[PDB]
Amino acid sequence: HKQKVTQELPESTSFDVKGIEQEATAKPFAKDFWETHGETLDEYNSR
Amino acid sequence: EQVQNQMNAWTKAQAKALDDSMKSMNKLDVIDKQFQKRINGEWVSTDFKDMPVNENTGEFKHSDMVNYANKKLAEIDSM
Repeated sequence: HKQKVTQELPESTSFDVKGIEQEATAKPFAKDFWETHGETLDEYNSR
Repeated sequence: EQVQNQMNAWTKAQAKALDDSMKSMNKLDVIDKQFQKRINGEWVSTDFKDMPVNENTGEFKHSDMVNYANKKLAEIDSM
């Protein structure tokens, strides 16, 4: 008699959904002003 | 005329094996129809304990949704 059970296995799949990635942590407004205008916020308002 | 009498039983045992694998396809078809009536905007439950039952499906077990759940995701991945 033939064995009515096959080594063939059932298959499940992962709920892999990719949406839209996020923007990285934008620079702080103080550091933004620094490496763009070479001088901090305090040194800019003293004028 | 003994092999004929043997086939009368072997065919009965093959029809009882296409009865328990057409049930397990009826259940996935009705579960898909339930999900589709729920998606297209109609208020019918989709728990496996609230599908309809008509002797072509039998009572729904939990594993007849797992099977379905891994099979829509498998089909959506292939498009």
